[PDB]
Amino acid sequence: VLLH
Amino acid sequence: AAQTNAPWGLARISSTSPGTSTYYYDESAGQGSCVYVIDTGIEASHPEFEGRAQMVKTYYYSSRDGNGHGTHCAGTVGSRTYGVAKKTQLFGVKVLDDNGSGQYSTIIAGMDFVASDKNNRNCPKGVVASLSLGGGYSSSVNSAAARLQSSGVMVAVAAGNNNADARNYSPASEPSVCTVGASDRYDRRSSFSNYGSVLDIFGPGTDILSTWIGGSTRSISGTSMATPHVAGLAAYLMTLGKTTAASACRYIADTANKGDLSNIPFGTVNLLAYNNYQA
Ligand SMILES: [Ca+2]
Repeated sequence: VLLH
Repeated sequence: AAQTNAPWGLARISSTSPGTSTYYYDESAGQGSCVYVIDTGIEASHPEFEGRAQMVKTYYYSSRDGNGHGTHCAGTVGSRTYGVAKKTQLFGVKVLDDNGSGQYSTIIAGMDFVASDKNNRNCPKGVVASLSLGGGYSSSVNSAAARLQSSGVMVAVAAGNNNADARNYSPASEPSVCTVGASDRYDRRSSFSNYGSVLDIFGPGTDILSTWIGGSTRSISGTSMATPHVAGLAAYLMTLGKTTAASACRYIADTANKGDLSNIPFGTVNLLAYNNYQA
């Protein structure tokens, strides 16, 4: 559940 | 062994002071260990992996890294030029889509997968898993990370990049794993790095050069970049026989550079990953  | 003109982060983890440019490390280089990078995938064909990288599972239509992030993290773990553990074996598990997003149920499945899959692999020196991802608190996600760790895998997870207490994020907030914050080349906590009592250690995370898709390289920043430094260091120490998967995080904290970081909030560890190499 990112884009980290 | 010594790599001259190395990326700053590699140099930092083998020095007691900032500003050096040489990465000093034992030639064993994590050979015989295995690291699972649970992310957007890995471009296994990148020349920098020397055939030591392999995709083992995807939860999407393809096993290809169409993002770059996973390839970047993998490169910091174990690519020839940009990696901490230059002879380790890398396994890619694609739980994030090409936009770098993923549902918690998929991320959990990915962790459970690794716990089982490692039993089918030849990793005599040990197994590590690098999770450069996270979102809001979830007891289910924490539990999955705790299971992976319990199964005998050294689990390293990013603290997160909200400049906030990591207690509110997962799997960062699971106490049993190794939660990694980020620092910059001047030994300051990275401006975006989460902090808090749950952090175990810091690693280099600002302006990190590594592999990228299309057989390229690029510099990006994040606790996502710090995590693979610690995962690679663990693989390296396990190969040397200095610690095991169950105790690697504690060992890394115990042998860290202490008190060198600035802008660390009271209550957060002031510890920076260090390999203690002596020629
Ligand atoms: Ca911990």
